[PDB]
Amino acid sequence: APSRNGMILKPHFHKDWQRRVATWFNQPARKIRRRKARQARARRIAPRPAAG
Amino acid sequence: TNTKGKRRGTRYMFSRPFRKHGVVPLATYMRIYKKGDIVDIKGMGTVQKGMPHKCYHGKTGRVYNVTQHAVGIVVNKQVKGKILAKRINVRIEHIKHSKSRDSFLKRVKENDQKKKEAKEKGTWVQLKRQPAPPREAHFVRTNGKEPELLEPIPYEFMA
Amino acid sequence: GVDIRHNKDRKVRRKEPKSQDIYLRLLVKLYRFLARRTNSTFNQVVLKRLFMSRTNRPPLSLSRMIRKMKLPGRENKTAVVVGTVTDDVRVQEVPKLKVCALRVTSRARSRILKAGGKILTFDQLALDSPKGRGTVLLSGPRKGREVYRHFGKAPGTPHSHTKPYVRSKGRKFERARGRRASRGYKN
Amino acid sequence: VNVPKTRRTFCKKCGKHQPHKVTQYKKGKDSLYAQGKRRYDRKQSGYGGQTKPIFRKKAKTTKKIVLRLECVEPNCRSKRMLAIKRCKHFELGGDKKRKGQVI
RNA sequence: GUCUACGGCCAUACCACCCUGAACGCGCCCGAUCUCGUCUGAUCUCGGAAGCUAAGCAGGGUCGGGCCUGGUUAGUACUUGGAUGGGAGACCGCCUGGGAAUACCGGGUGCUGUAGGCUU
RNA sequence: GGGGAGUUUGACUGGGGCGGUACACCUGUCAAACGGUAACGCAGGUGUCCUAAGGCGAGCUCAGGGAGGACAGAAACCUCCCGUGGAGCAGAAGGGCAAAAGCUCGCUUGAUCUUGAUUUUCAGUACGAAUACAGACCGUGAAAGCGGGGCCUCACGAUCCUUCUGACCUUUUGGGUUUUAAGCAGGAGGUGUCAGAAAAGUUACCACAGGGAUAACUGGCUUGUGGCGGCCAAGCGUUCAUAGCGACGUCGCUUUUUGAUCCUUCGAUGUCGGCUCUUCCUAUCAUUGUGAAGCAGAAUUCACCAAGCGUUGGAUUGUUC
RNA sequence: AGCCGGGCGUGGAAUGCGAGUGCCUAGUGGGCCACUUUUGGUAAGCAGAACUGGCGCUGCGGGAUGAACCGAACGCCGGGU
RNA sequence: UAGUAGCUGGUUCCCUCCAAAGUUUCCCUCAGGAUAGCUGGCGCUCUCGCCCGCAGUUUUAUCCGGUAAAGCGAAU
RNA sequence: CUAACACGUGCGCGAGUCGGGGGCUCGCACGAAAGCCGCCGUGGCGCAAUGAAGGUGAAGGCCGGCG
Ligand SMILES: [Mg+2]
Ligand SMILES: [Mg+2]
Ligand SMILES: [Mg+2]
Ligand SMILES: [Mg+2]
Ligand SMILES: [Mg+2]
Ligand SMILES: [Mg+2]
Ligand SMILES: [Mg+2]
Ligand SMILES: [Mg+2]
Ligand SMILES: [Mg+2]
Ligand SMILES: [Mg+2]
Ligand SMILES: [Mg+2]
Ligand SMILES: [Mg+2]
Ligand SMILES: [Mg+2]
Ligand SMILES: [Mg+2]
Ligand SMILES: [Mg+2]
Ligand SMILES: [Mg+2]
Ligand SMILES: [Mg+2]
Ligand SMILES: [Mg+2]
Ligand SMILES: [Mg+2]
Ligand SMILES: [Mg+2]
Ligand SMILES: [Mg+2]
Ligand SMILES: [Mg+2]
Ligand SMILES: [Mg+2]
Ligand SMILES: [Mg+2]
Ligand SMILES: [Mg+2]
Ligand SMILES: [Mg+2]
Ligand SMILES: [Mg+2]
Ligand SMILES: [Mg+2]
Ligand SMILES: [Mg+2]
Ligand SMILES: [Mg+2]
Ligand SMILES: [Mg+2]
Ligand SMILES: [Mg+2]
Ligand SMILES: [Zn+2]
Repeated sequence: APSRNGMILKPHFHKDWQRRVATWFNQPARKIRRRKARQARARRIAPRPAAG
Repeated sequence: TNTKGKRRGTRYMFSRPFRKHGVVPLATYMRIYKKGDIVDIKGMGTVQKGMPHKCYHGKTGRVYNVTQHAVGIVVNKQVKGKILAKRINVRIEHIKHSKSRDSFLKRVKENDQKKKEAKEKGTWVQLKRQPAPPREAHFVRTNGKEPELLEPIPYEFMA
Repeated sequence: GVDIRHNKDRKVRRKEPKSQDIYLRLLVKLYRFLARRTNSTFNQVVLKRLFMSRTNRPPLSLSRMIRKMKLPGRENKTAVVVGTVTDDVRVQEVPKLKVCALRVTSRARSRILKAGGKILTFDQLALDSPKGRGTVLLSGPRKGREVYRHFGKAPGTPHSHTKPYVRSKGRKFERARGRRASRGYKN
Repeated sequence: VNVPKTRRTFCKKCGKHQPHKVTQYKKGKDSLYAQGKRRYDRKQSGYGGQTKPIFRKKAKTTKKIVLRLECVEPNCRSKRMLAIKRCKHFELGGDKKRKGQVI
């Protein structure tokens, strides 16, 4: 029920949103893995540009 | 519950006085209202145009706008726990100059005049209206006639 | 039994800053002493404004300060503001001013120093003028915050130019029923 | 009520009082391709039955009838809608009545 | 003393009957070509000046009606606030303040503004 | 197309239901001399009507009564006099109105286009209604003026959708033309449960969450109704108001009748009778002791102290009766 | 009518008292009783209103007892009344 | 599926200060909500140690009313 | 507890502000932390509103030159 004064809100939480939740606790590990793969490819292509 | 009609319960308030029906005297039409006069409201049922609502009957307001036939006036109305100064338009028949202000104006002129006077004389004069003071001592002279006795009268039935 | 009411018995004004930093509290000590051992009320006003909160100490712009100090009579006096002096970019000519404030924007300080004025802090102000003679006490626009556009007489009510709370501005957001004579009513 | 077939009244296009021929406005035929109608059949098509409400609790026995006015000036011939209060029986310019005759 | 034109307050000015009106005025009054309108020049409109205060109108009168203003009714009726007052109740008394209205008995019977006359 | 599916089956409310609408409005009263103020309080009205019954101007005065005039009369038409409204103004009521707001004529369409402000219910929001203006086009009158509906107080309707009207109007998405469609502004078509859902029943086969906010027992307050008892004394009693009664009145008592209410109890106080058994009341049927009779005796009445002791056996009916 | 400029302070009744203003906001939206006024009802510890004060939210002295009556409202103690 | 419940029941330490409402309007609204009202908290702008204002009060002026009473030799 | 919003408070910077995503730092006890990027500010919020839309889009006041 509306209080005295405020904004009308439409939260989009009428589905089973708690089953589909993407936590980001693997973000630093993902960054580390991407780095390691990047340096591995850079070593693999010996004199070639690393960027491509 | 009651009815919300605009003229409910006004059969005596908006009626005309006894032996005073008929043509409105023209002096009411021939008065001048300027901006800022204190004025009284008294609904007259003879004319129905521009009749004020019954809740302003007997109220005193201040003129803020003058128009061909009517006058706009600011008047206070007590609504529940608050008072609103609201402005209404009333035709000139239902209106009348308030004499509560002219007394104060005349008093202002008169005490200003007596303040201007005696300023050179240096004497003291009272201007503030003091309340009715207690009666001072005096003598009551009997003229040789003694006051007469007063006694209650005996009970005796009339009806 | 005494026929009294205790509703408004306790006054709500601030006795001390709600902040916890130490520099402001040292300033408060100094100006407390100055206010209670000096008859000048400038110290009292400054101490009271030191007590106040952030939203009650709005920033003062360079344009405002120069505008209020260019008025006749107040030449070569020190402009005192208890807030923050922020730079105004839509002003080219800046005179030399003697400013005192708790904190000054870097660009504003550069502008004043280049123009030739000097920046003072409330400490050195105490040393220069304990009772504060030759001071022009200014303040930023307190009603400048946008929250004040939502306050007052409610919208959707005649003769009320109050901003509503809308999540997005557009033609589909609070424009149809109470805002048009064509659809229902117009307030 | 009785209303004459001619009325000298204001004309928006002419910007002056002009004679007007008046008739009774009747509702036009509902186009099949209005946006509301198209949305209505799009929603009704398929399964689920009736979707929008059907009003049934009629209560009023009359309706405000509207006069269609037309400026008689051939160059202008602009038209305007004018409506007056409700009436059970209504006629246009019939048997202009007269007073003090035999009942 | 007073009238006419326009009024203000709208009976202290109205209503009924009776008496008196110098001068001006207001009227009644005499006619229907024109203006105008009617069944009818009765009304209205128009053109006049033989006669008259008869009427209107003005002033005055009535142990007049009414109206206006006082006394009486009356500190009665009613009523603000108070009591661990009375009474089975209905109601009543007191304290603190305010305070009416008929019947009945007196007095009065238009004031006045602007402009213009008459009383040479 | 109830074979089957989903769903609904208003509210108010001296329990609910039936009844009614007090559910949207208006008049008088209640209402306690500003305003506001309740009940299924009282008396009533509304969902319309009007090309004039709107707007001006002019001229007349109404209801009723008295006195007269061929048919003519109680009432047909004409004349005079009186006539403060006792008539009329569409409707309920109230207010208002006399060279008018009434009656009769003349001319008209201010019942038209448009932006704002204000009042009424009010939250001081809408709708509805209304009030002063202002800007154009007009009507009427010689004119001053008056008029943007009805003398005032009531006669009415959001969003979404549809329909009509308006502009050398905007968009119709890569550009251009034309149909079409969508916009902008103003009306209409509703929601009367009238601030506006699209809606039939039954359940004793029933279920759940609750409710003593609410019914069906008792108990409380009340006592109209029931029952019982007084005072007055018209009359009855052959004569005689009061041996015994007692009209027309009027004052009470009781809670063994019924009502009225809804205070307790709905996480339950086992809801008719009969059988059995005890105790209590007296408003006494009998017995003990008395007083009065229209008490000769017998029998029988009325009254007093008085509840100690008794107040049965059966047919019919579930019965209380 | 609005503008400017100028002159007037005995601050023009009594009494009392600091005042104005802005945000955010919980609970509540079953009430009951009493003097007086008052509607329905035969009446009711009934039903319905107006004003004020109470109870609810509140203990204390008194009315033997008691939500509302009379007195009086409250920090822990001594004395007095 | 820990389905929904405007409906019952429960809802855990101390002291200090302030302190209510059962009323208005709308709602298929009447055991519930929204909105005013009543509350608290946070402040802020000034003030006195000549003067400003305000008031559940009085006084002096001035208007407003149709109840109590009274009247029917005044209207209905 | 998460998300959104409103308001009040504390801190930094301030017409700007914010690396949250990514990358560079010999990856790695703590460290999945911390530091840095600035030609990684893309971007968000703010700095301009109004209109349905086509669109438009935020002062002026005095003297000399033909009251
Ligand atoms: Mg809440
Ligand atoms: Mg104390
Ligand atoms: Mg407080
Ligand atoms: Mg199909
Ligand atoms: Mg003649
Ligand atoms: Mg004469
Ligand atoms: Mg004569
Ligand atoms: Mg007389
Ligand atoms: Mg004269
Ligand atoms: Mg002579
Ligand atoms: Mg079925
Ligand atoms: Mg009153
Ligand atoms: Mg006339
Ligand atoms: Mg006009
Ligand atoms: Mg009429
Ligand atoms: Mg069966
Ligand atoms: Mg109960
Ligand atoms: Mg006999
Ligand atoms: Mg038992
Ligand atoms: Mg049991
Ligand atoms: Mg006995
Ligand atoms: Mg009660
Ligand atoms: Mg309290
Ligand atoms: Mg108490
Ligand atoms: Mg006792
Ligand atoms: Mg003691
Ligand atoms: Mg749970
Ligand atoms: Mg409920
Ligand atoms: Mg409950
Ligand atoms: Mg009355
Ligand atoms: Mg009476
Ligand atoms: Mg909030
Ligand atoms: Zn035209």
